[PDB]
Amino acid sequence: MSSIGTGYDLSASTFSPDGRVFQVEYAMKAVENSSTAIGIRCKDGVVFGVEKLVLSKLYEEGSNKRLFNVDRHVGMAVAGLLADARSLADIAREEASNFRSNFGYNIPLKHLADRVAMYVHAYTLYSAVRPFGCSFMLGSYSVNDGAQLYMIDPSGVSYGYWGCAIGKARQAAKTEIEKLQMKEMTCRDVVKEVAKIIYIVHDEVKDKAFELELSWVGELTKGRHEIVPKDVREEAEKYAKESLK
Amino acid sequence: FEMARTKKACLIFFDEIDAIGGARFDDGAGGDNEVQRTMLELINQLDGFDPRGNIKVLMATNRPDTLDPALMRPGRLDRKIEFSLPD
Amino acid sequence: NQYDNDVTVWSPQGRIHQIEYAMEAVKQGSATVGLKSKTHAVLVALKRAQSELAAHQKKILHVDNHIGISIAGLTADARLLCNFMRQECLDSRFVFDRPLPVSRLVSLIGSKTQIPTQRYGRRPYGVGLLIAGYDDMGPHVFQTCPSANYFDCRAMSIGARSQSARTYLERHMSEFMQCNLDELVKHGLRALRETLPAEQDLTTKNVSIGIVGKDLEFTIYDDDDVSPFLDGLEERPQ
Amino acid sequence: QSEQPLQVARCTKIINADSEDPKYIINVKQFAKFVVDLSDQVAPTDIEEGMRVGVDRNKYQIHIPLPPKIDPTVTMMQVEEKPDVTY
Amino acid sequence: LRPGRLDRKIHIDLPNEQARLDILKIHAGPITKHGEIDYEAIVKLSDGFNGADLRNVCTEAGMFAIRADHDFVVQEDFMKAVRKVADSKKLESKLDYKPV
Amino acid sequence: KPGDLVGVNKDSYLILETLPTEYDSRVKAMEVDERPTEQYSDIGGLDKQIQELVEAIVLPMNHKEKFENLGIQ
Repeated sequence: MSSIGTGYDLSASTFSPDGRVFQVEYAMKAVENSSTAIGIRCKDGVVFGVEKLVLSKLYEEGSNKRLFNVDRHVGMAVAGLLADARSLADIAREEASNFRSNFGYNIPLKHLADRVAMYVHAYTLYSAVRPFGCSFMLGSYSVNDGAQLYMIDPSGVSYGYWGCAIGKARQAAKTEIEKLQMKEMTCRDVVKEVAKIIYIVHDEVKDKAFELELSWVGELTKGRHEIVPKDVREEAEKYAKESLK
Repeated sequence: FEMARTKKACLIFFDEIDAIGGARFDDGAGGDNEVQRTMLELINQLDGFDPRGNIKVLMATNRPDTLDPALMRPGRLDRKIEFSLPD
Repeated sequence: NQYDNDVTVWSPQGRIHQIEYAMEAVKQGSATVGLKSKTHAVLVALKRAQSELAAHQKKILHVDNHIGISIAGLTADARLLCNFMRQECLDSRFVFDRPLPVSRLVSLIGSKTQIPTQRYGRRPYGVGLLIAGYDDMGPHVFQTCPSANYFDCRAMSIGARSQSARTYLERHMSEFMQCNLDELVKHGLRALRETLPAEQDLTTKNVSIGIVGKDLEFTIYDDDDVSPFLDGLEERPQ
Repeated sequence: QSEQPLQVARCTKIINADSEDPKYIINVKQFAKFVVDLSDQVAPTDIEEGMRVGVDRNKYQIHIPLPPKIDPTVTMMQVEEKPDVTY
Repeated sequence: LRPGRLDRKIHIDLPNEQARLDILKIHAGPITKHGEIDYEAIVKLSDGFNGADLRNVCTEAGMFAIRADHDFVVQEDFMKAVRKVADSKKLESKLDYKPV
Repeated sequence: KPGDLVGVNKDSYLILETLPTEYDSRVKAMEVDERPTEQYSDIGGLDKQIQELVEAIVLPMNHKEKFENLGIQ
């Protein structure tokens, strides 16, 4: 089963009489271990809220960051193992960069998501390599394709979501989204909401301690994936803290 | 294990478990069932709702590759020492 | 166990034990401390050798005219990775001709290290690297794991019994930021000595320093100017 | 009195039903249960629920319990007790 | 296995969207709550649910009320419950495959 | 009533009294008379896990009347 020397977790070419693939499933349990990364689609952009894990006492900003820029206007928030996430960042950024060069217009998220998923999926099929141990979101704003949110898991699926969570708290965190009307809503108000969801979900045993990182890609940034200002972070932090009490 | 605890000072030297100690699985012909049975019994009284009594334990394995994750963690395996080929 | 037969072997928790077990190899390596100010990046390292009747071969390696590394772990593997980095740094100097970014270089190591850990029938590399580099955005001192994740620290210690040294790093964490070159090196020595027992206090012979910064390029002091930093002795601060 | 012939049995449960306040249900190793008494006629010394106890075939009452956890006789015989091996 | 002792092979199979809707109302019936219309949310979210899972979400939701400090079940607590049990069951190991 | 245990004398046969239930020895030996508590403190950390465990087992046993009011099983 999990303790074995042939097939099961060694392979992923294996099937059980149920049909399952255990290795691809073990990769899914790996994304679960670290804290939540949420990314919410607005009709005007994407706002992310990520727990940025504080693994030491001698931190500087951007240390073990999970916010990546795939393209100029795509942000990528990862959850689960960061080792696998760095290799995934290089592959996604590379597919986007060449796209911009050739097509000369802003990469459609629907296209980018299909290509990275195929890559994850090529590894899950194979028993020759293991598959990535993280799950990620790509989120973007353009006026050539609209605001899009996509999610790619360790299996190799790409489907669009209008508000998603990956990481430990995601079953709880997702529920809070159904409460919110977020499909139509400014990116300014949604930052306040991603921050308050994270503060309440966190507990001292999903991970020791975190640093709040929120990111913009919307009408406010003018279609640029950038990190939120010091001002923005703090008011959204404040509202999270006041709601927490 | 019970007999060991009651007497005054016991050392149970579990001798040479290579495949007589192996990790839990089932083949549907007999399985690892009989092997794991001894293994599991030793786990239930040791940790239990009663702890290990007056029982010291020494393990001899040539294969830690075989063993169950339960045995390998401390509370019956406090210190690992390799007595292997010498210098 | 059989969560670590190959580096594709998952545990039910969802962790590869071989990559973790590769970190235990870094602990066998020699103690190295990485510190930064606002103008210098300083690497303080422990050199060991089999002949102490002979000069000890450096544990500080050349990567760029402003990048130097200190290795903790596997010696062959650290040198092996070093060559990929060296090729890229020197190439970056030809093409881009900036003083290359520590954050940029470090991610490329993350793609290569991932290859064997992803691949069956192979071993991870069990070496932890502390890189000092100075670009035009100031110093950065980065830690790269046996995995592929990086930390941008102000101070880090990976190596043998690195906890003892961190107790010092935690205590003067504020101080590092303000320093000049001299001050960075004395703190790293006071940290470095702690890893080792109470009754062992370093010599210049087994200390190599790689100094990087704004006022300087790349200079390695093996005993050259090591003696003044060592002075002002402090012996194993608890 | 009533020890020998002492048939090996074991205490299945402690009841207080039928006859005296101390009453026990022992099941003999022929697989029939018996409701037995308890003797002070000679001192019971090793009694515990589920442990082997001894009852008589003439009048079934516990004269003396069998020693602690001798349920396997098989394990106990083979064991050496601390021999001297020279260095 | 061959008929003449098992001529009728009736399989009590996994209850539908429509089936879950009526059964949840009955389940809803001893539950002290603010209100529940959430049946529709619960069915859409439910994947591979059998009768045991259905009774479970109702218990799991009531448990969250105790943390809240209310003997009245929130609408938020039913929604939280379906997703959670759904996630745990699939991830760990999926149901047994056998003739339907 | 059939299935209940009753005594009979093996030498000459009368039902002395009726005997109450009987639980075999093999299960009896395994049992415990309850051993000292380590509590939540000795198992330091593991906070989220403790919160789930306490909610499921401990609060329904003690405050079982409230749990009937919630309606839950």
